[PDB]
Amino acid sequence: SEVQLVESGGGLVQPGGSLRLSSAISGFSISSTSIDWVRQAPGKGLEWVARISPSSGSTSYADSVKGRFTISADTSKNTVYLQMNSLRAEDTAVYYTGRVAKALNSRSPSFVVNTYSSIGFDYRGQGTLVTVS
Amino acid sequence: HYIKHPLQNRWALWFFKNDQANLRLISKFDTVEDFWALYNHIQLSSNLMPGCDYSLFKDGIEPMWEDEKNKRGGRWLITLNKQQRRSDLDRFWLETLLCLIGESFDDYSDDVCGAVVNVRAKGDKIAIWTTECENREAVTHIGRVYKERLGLPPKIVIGYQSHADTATKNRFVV
Repeated sequence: SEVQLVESGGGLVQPGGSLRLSSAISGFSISSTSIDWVRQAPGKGLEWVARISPSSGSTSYADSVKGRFTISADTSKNTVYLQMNSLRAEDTAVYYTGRVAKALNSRSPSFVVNTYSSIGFDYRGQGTLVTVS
Repeated sequence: HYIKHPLQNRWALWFFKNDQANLRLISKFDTVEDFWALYNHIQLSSNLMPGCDYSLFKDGIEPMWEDEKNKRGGRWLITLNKQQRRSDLDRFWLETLLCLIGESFDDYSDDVCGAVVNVRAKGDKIAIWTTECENREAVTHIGRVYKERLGLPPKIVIGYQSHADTATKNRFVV
């Protein structure tokens, strides 16, 4: 339908602080596919954060965020969340939700994002900013 | 409301059948979304009728030798046997499409004119066309980058042919 991915919850935090990001998705059900959080650090490439397949509730995290970040979903509201704790300079970036293109969903999200970057996503939002200082 | 992600260049997807009137524009696109929209609604290369070509070329470049941005150019050729039609053809073509629209050749992306997939009875071919076949630096870099992205062993050797040589032997190998 009229597809939409709207990220929010981003802002300014002190080192060690915590935030919850939201993404309200329209035009396709989040249980039809896997949704990816990805971030862009200042003047550096697109970095995969976490994946969620709400159909099964299966998830996976980048080694950089394991233990600190949690991906979740409210299937009734068609919204995905990212709970972030113990934030630091490493985590300062704009955060996007994106759907990896059909033809590429056989390959891992770490590969799709490192190799194809922005062009791996058939849909991706304009993102929300997270600054740590 | 939804904001599309623009590509660095406007691209045109062509279809060719053997005997200007033989060559047809499928669609043009200049965003990541409009590309995937096209790719998901056109037949795979593996399912095309023998003696037919798909080609992706930058906007304003005809996918023909005699085009002025192709005249002094050449191509990196990938040669596929009959068995590889099912396993590698469709995969190697999408990797070529993504390479081009992704501007994946650093300083030498402006040398890339487009890419061609040939669907033939004897054996299928994929080629990236560049603009100057005497530019050792630009051609050699585009070759190494391409060969890696396809995931071919170092022992597998690919050649670069001038279009002037083909219109009758490689200028480079990598």
